[PDB]
Amino acid sequence: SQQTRVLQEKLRKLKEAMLCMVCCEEEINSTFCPCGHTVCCESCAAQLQSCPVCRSRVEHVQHVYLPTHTS
Amino acid sequence: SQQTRVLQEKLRKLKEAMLCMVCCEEEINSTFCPCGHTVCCESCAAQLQSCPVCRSRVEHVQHVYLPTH
Ligand SMILES: [Zn+2]
Ligand SMILES: [Zn+2]
Ligand SMILES: [Zn+2]
Ligand SMILES: [Zn+2]
Repeated sequence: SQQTRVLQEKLRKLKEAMLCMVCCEEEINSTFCPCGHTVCCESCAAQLQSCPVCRSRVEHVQHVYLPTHTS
Repeated sequence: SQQTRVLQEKLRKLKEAMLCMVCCEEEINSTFCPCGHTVCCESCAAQLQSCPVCRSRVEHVQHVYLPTH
């Protein structure tokens, strides 16, 4: 039904919000510290000097284990 | 259809996986450091001296800003 299409779209959008903002291919699993923005996979987060969201200096990257992880 | 019920269940399970594993009421927004388990809201994470997943000592809690919030 049309209701099925609406639910498919909500699911797709939620799952797309879980992917890296830089490569769009791998799941987000890394946090820039101390700002806390958690928007990148480990590879893309590794060479950034400043946060791509708020421009704060990245002192270090903290790996995150999220219950939503499926890759 | 039956597919509408199947999609409703998938959406419910994904939304539940984004909720605090302790209180089941608020969104996950906190990481236990240094282990990295990110399974609690800020109120439950403030009250735990040990990680509820791996039992490692919590040295500090890091707030996380997730695009899904
Ligand atoms: Zn990436
Ligand atoms: Zn930031
Ligand atoms: Zn909680
Ligand atoms: Zn842990």
